[PDB]
Amino acid sequence: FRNNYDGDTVTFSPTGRLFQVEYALEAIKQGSVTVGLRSNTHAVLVALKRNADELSSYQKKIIKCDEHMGLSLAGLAPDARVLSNYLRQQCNYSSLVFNRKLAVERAGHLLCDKAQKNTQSYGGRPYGVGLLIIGYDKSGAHLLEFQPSGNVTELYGTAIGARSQGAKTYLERTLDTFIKIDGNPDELIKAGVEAISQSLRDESLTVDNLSIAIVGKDTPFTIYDGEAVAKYI
Amino acid sequence: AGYDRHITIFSPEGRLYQVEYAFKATNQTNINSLAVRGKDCTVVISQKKVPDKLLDPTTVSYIFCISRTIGMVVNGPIPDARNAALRAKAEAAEFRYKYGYDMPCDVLAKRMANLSQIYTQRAYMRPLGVILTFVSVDEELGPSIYKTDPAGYYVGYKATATGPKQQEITTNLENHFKKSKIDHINEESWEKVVEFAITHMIDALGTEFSKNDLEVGVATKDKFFTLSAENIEERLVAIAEQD
Amino acid sequence: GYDRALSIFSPDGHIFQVEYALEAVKRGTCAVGVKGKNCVVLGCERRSTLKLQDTRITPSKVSKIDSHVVLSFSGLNADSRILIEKARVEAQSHRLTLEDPVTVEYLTRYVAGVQQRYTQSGGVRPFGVSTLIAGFDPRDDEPKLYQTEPSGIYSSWSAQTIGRNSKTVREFLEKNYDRKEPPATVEECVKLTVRSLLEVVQTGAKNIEITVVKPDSDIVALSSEEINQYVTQIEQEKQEQ
Amino acid sequence: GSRRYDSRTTIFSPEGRLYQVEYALESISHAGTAIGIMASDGIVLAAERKVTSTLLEQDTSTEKLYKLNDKIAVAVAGLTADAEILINTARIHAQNYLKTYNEDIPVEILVRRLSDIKQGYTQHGGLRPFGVSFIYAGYDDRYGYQLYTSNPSGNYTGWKAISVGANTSAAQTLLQMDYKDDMKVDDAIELALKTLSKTTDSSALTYDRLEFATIRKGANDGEVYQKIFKPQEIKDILVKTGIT
Amino acid sequence: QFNPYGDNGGTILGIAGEDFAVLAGDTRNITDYSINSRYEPKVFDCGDNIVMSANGFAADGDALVKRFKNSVKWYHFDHNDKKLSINSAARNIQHLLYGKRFFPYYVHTII
Amino acid sequence: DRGVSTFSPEGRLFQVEYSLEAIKLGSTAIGIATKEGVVLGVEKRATSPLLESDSIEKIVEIDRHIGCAMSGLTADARSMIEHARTAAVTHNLYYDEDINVESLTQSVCDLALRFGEGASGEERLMSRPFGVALLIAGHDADDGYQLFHAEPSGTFYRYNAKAIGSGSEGAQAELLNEWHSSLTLKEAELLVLKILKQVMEEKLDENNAQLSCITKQDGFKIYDNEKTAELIKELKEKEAAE
Amino acid sequence: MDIILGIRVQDSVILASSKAVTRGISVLKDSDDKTRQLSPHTLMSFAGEAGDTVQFAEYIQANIQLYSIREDYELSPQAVSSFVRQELAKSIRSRRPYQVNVLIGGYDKKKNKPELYQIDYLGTKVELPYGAHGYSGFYTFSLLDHHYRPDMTTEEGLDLLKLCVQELEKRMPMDFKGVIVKIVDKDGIRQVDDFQAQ
Amino acid sequence: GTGYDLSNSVFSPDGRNFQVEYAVKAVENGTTSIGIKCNDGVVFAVEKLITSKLLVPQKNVKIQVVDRHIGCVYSGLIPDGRHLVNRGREEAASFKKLYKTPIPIPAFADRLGQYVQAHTLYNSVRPFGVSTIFGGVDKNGAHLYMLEPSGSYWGYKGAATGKGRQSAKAELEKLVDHHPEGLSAREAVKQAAKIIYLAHEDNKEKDFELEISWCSLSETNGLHKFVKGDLLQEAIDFAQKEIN
Amino acid sequence: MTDRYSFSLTTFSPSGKLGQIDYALTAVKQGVTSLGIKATNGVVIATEKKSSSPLAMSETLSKVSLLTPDIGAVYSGMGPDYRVLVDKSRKVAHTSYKRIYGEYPPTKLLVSEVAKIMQEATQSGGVRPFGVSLLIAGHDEFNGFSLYQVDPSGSYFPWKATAIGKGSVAAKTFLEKRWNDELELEDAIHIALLTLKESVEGEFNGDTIELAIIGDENPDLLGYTGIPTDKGPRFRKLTSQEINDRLEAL
Repeated sequence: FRNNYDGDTVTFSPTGRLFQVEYALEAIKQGSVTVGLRSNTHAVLVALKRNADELSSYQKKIIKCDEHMGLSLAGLAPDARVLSNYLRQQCNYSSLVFNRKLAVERAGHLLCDKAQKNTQSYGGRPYGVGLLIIGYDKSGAHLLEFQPSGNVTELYGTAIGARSQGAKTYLERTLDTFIKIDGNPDELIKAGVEAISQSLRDESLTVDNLSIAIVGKDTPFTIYDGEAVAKYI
Repeated sequence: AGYDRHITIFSPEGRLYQVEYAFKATNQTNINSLAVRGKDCTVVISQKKVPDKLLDPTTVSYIFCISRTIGMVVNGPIPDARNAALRAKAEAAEFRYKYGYDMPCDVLAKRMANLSQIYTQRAYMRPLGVILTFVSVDEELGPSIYKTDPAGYYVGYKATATGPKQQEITTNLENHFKKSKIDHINEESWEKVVEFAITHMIDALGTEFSKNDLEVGVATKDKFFTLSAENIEERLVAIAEQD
Repeated sequence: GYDRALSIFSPDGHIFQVEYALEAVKRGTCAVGVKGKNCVVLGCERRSTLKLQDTRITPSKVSKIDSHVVLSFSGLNADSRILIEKARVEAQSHRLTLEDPVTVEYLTRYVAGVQQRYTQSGGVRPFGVSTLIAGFDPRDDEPKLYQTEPSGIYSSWSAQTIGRNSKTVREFLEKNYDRKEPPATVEECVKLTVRSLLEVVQTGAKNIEITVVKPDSDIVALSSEEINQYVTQIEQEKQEQ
Repeated sequence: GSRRYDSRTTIFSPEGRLYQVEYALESISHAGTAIGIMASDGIVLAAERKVTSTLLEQDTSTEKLYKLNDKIAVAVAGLTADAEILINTARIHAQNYLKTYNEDIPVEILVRRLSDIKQGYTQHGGLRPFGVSFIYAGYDDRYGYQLYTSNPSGNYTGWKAISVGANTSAAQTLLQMDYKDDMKVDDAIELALKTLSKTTDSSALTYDRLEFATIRKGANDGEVYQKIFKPQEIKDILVKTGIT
Repeated sequence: QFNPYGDNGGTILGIAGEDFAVLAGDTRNITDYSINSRYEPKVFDCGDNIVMSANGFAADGDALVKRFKNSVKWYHFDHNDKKLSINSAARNIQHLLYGKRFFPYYVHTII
Repeated sequence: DRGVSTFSPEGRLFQVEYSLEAIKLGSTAIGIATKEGVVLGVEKRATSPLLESDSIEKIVEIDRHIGCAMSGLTADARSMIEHARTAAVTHNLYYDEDINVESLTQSVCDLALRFGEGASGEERLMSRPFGVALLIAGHDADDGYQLFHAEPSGTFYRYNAKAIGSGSEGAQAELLNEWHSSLTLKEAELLVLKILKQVMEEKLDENNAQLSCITKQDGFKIYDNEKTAELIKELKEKEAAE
Repeated sequence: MDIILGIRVQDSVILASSKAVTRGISVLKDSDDKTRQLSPHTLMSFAGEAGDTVQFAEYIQANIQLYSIREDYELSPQAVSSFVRQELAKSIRSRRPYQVNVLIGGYDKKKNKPELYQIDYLGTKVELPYGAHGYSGFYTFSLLDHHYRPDMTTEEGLDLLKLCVQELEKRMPMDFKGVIVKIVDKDGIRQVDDFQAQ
Repeated sequence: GTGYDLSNSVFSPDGRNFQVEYAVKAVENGTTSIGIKCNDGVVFAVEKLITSKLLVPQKNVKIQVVDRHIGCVYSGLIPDGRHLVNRGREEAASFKKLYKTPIPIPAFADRLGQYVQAHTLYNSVRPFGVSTIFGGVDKNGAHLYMLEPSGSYWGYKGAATGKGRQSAKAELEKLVDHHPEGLSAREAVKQAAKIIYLAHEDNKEKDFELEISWCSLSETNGLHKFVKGDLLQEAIDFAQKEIN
Repeated sequence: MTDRYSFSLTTFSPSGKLGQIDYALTAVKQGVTSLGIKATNGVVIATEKKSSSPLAMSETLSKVSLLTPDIGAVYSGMGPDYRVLVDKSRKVAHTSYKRIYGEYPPTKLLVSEVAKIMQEATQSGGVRPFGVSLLIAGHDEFNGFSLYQVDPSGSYFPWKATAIGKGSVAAKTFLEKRWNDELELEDAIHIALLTLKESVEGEFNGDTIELAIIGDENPDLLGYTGIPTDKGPRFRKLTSQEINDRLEAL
């Protein structure tokens, strides 16, 4: 079975599966955990940076795409770079040509369409990274989950990566609670850190290990690392 | 080695399996069709089968108008049939444009055949699992029937049939001509030729037809057109009053 | 249109095509090079699977890239021509733009890169060739000897050999070449070269060709006799014991 | 994709050999034998026509000896069609050289170019090599009479006498046995005919199964002359040498 | 024949103080003998504490300023939000300008 | 066969992984970053006594404030270094300033995954990943002294110390203990020299090993044999001392 | 223009070329060598458009040298000039032609005879006893058409040149700052360092 | 032998293209969606599985519009569906640009038709993992279509695909019989909401979200518009009621 | 998309064989027999019109084609491959010859052109060799009458007479017996008809046979008059009638 239908993306299995795409998804899981949640005024990204050695850094997992948009990565870093960069251009284009900030919903459509291309043509490989996009546009706060399959979904909150299932259940519970953390950033963040810890196990989120980013009504997407997050550990 | 059955390369016996299998596909729709030549027209009959009740019967057809003068009926899957039709139309329009006169039926056939011959030799293009029957009343050759296959082969007929029960229809027609001693239906009106066509279609298939079981196309001097449910019904009633 | 990746990694971390390229080098006739104190010598063996050739016009193993640099090799002959050509062209181009002939290291580095490039480009196999490039940098007298291989790696040697039985002859040189006192003469340098070849050529007066490169584009190849004279005197070194 | 049907014609065997070249050579080995013998006053090219019939038109035929230039000709062993492709491009190179330098192309220069083309199909492109081996017979004012040989690999060398195609090992031994540096065209012509006669996989060595050519510098002139023997001419020379 | 481009007048001025700097310029935009706007800003805040003006052919001046600002934006995206020093901005602009050496930006520019 | 850019069922790229196996067979390379500079040392590993040990260049200068060490198929590293050097100089031409160590590294890693046979994303014309890993060490006004590990996976990590090549897992553990946020340059030099001695098959001496560093003051410099030989001596002594 | 003279005597070819390099109103250099050695026995002098001049010369030099090494043989003067003509002939019909005129003088070691070729930027080649490019030709052809004999020795040739150079210094409007002379014979190419007063 | 199912353009011994058939599997495995043609327009509706409470309601839209009069809904690999619409969108713009008039539904159908069929001709591309239902109102009536991964498509009175295509088709067939005069835009909108509810039983495990859109010459002026607020609730209830 | 078959589909096997060429030949072996005989003043090529149905019109299917007014071809093997070959041949006769020299190409060269085309389908990326063998008969002022055979390998040879296809072996033997260098065109036409009869199972008449000749010029088939130098095409296809007449003298 599988072994004969997983040689490349252009092949369908007898059941209708694209194993290469599936294996790509498998790289997301092996990736460190990250979480995103939004109220009606803000949206927050709390990502757990992973380290190789105790002599190595905790590889950055949050990329800014424009003053009003950003995302967190879980999987192959290079692929997130490629994709984030593409998104940065789309945002830039929208501004320069139409003097209009790119709708988060539309950024999602662009990401889906770009990923889909690497799953129908010979030679290419799917993207091996998952993305969580947050942003404040002409219709409020937004949160998007991007899967290499090409599937992009808008949620109130969510998480991806290893043990990501913990945080996701916690938020599926805390829903009614954080969704109303309007006007208060520090609360939405804390609410996030309390979701990300729901997927810990190995250790505890240190200072040079925690990474948070936020955007909203009067907050240009910004990223906090280290001392900046100390007050959240 | 065993890949000589997947791509268009010769097998040790000198055969091209992919082309053979392409032929197999031409019977997938389980439809039969036949064409006969009138005195000054050409008629093509083809079974019309609409299984689903949710289908808009008026969109189910395997007969195409290639140009003001050329009609083509396909035997094989519809997607490939439509692919071949669009190309044939394009090809016919360009011919007129570049040469100043309407592309003759036999030429369009040769052209389409040549194109098919290419899918036979070049690896990356798969043959089309369809057989094309072109008809018209050529301004130089009169009533004409030309057919092509996935092999790239093509020839003109005095009359012909295609489909699963193709052989019974062919021998039926053969016999009728051995009898008549002429290579066509000695009829003035195409109405009677269409009737003759539908008639021998029944005798060979041993089946009765309703106005919604057939699909008819007629080619005359300067025009090829298809008949309506009612145009056919009228034809059916006519043959009814003879048997 | 053809870009199949022919040189790729295998589970153990090997590029088999490059590996097999080396096997083609092992098969090629032997070649050696030893540098003296004021010269460099290049010796190569001559096959004998078929003998009845026309030595005058049959392509020789040592080639001149420029007036001051030579290149010898072991492996597929056809493949070497391609490299010799490129080297020679780059040699002229370098003079044309820098207004100064290439240094042996430079010409070596260029040849090496061409090789390296063929190991990770689509639709092409590596060069089944290893080379020994030697000569004297412009206005310099310190001899230079370098070697390259299919992988694209390259380095300098006091003496080195490639080709069939290079294994054997390398040993000879390892325990016959004193970096402290290198063949202070063209003569004793050429002798050390033949001696090492005899280890493998098995009596081949006509199966051994030597070329001597001195500073300032002074290059010359020895004739059968001149070489045969070295063979003669050497066999006596043995018998006189 | 297509990678599934790709034979990878340009790869190395674990032993550092090129499969396709080796197999191409294997193909060449069943080709009619061709011989080239270079004397002091000229070069001789003799070839055995593989398969023939009573009905075959030998007058209008040519399948082994082709004229490239006025001073250079070749003997073919392998796929005639492949040979013609290379022959023609070879003929062009000669003309370019002429138009550029107003001098005829030196024999080796032409041979190298053709061999380089061959070597190409050996290292890139994913196409099969040419199933051809050539014996080049030419003359130039720098090396005079020259004899060369090239094969699928793209390798080429020069000889005094050489053979290609079928039974080369046998033919080579026989040649290596009776060749003498001071030879003469007429001598070589005979040596050539004898060699073929002793290696043929046929009953007798008749004229209808041969192609003969010589490149001499006709004393009464001072220039080079290429002569491609006609059926009748071959039949004669065949009897004379004592093979009737 | 079509002339790509035009001149919109105005002027811009820039003076550097010991710990400050100024870039001024009228707000009048013209074409031939007509006034297009009595208020069309021509000096801009581009970020990283840099103000720039491209006076001459408006269309060219705008395209340039716009191109530069976008240049600053990507400088951040590509060097961990490093601040673009005035001297670096200058060099970056030289490249922007010389890029159209054979179809120039009809503008005199100060930062 | 199977796509050069295929995914294993475990979510990994075969070619990149197999690539790493090759790097393991490479010569050891170690980097230590201190507040006084970064030190880079490598195992020459000559394959024969006839090979002139100093023609082995496994430590190269990207720019005056950036240098790097390689391990694995070193021939593959030439185009990488070239790209790196150009990127550094180019940045300087466009901006009249030094390229940030991280940016330079990011640029090199951008070449990493540009391989395949028709990967729909641009024009990645490279038949296979690089069979070498790099340690990029430098200094810039924004983040001072830095040490980076650039792999064929396209990903790069920042380390305080890092070892790559044959004796890596071993040497890595060593660095773990020995490294502290207040090491001096001299301490780091000896340290690298010591760790090389343990993992190296051959007896370390100023000829089969080479040191180098990069300091804000004099930039990237490669220690000439004499300078290193003495540090070797100084190490044997401090060791014998207990 | 600049002065480019060539004269073929009995066993050699002599090339005289002006030494001045003027741009605008200033004579920038007075020791210019408007020549390149294509091979041990082939020399080429050139004149024309400011940049094209040397670029072309050096380009041709590189090709001949590459041929020499590839074939380990020196192309005959005839062959080299045929190569150069074809180049210029291709140039003339290209986007921006090389505006360079040349004189190719070489000693054919195979025929043991000197040869002089004149080729202009259009790719017009011709072999002559003596030749010149530019306005110089207007004074020197009739001068040589008078004082020239095929059997002249290299020495008689140099006196013949001196006679030309004197005529040019007398009547030509420009100060070409004298010439540099070079001899091409069976023993290579050598430069007469004493013509400033021979 | 076998293996006829590993390359996309290959014909199996019985004349099929297994890769296309495997694509269908991916389609059947997806959400259910339908299309109902009425007396002056068409209605589209699709099931939207509520994987979690985190899915912002009403946000993740699926139905898409092409130009201003075409509505498209599909079952299967969503990304592939978008891809097909992007094409259709260009396909439409191109048509309008040259002919001025907005593209006729049939004409549009073949555009998608031909394009999809195209992805079954080469082994360098994968077939589409979606079945699409689309339609609209044009110069002469309303038209409903369904396109298969094979590129095959026909005109329908009612159409459905996905997990509960059978439940749907069953229902649809009833409607066709019990309304030989023609359904109405208003009617179809509710009827659709019901059929989605019924057909949701073959997935009754997860909760879903309804989505409808329509194009009626009278109710929307021939333009494609989504059913929102009141009219949506009214239809949601009409179903919720008959589901019991 | 894009032909990603940039490699050869015909390669050398360890034995030295080129499989696809061999198989292509096998395909030719199955084809209906066809032959050609050269007389002293003409050439004749003929084959059997194996109608694939009594309903098909055999005329709308010529196996004998005119390439130039003095050159005609016939084949054995896969008809479609032949058809496109004739097209390419007819065109190359112009592009590569008439448009350059103002005169139609001599038989050997045009044959040489066709052979080239076929050779390429033996080495070019992503294609199979042609499954046909051709017999080309023509006449040119400096070479007189000639007959050639072109194979899938791209090889071609001149013949006095020969046959290809189904019963080629048998037919070749029958020709060796009746051929001589003094045959007149009618003698060959006769001999041709005889040899062909052995290879035909059923009806043997002017409607089941296709035969054409390369003989004298037909000023009657020129289409115009007024130019002395233009005398008419040497290639003429025999009519069903003209055949039968010779069949009664069989």
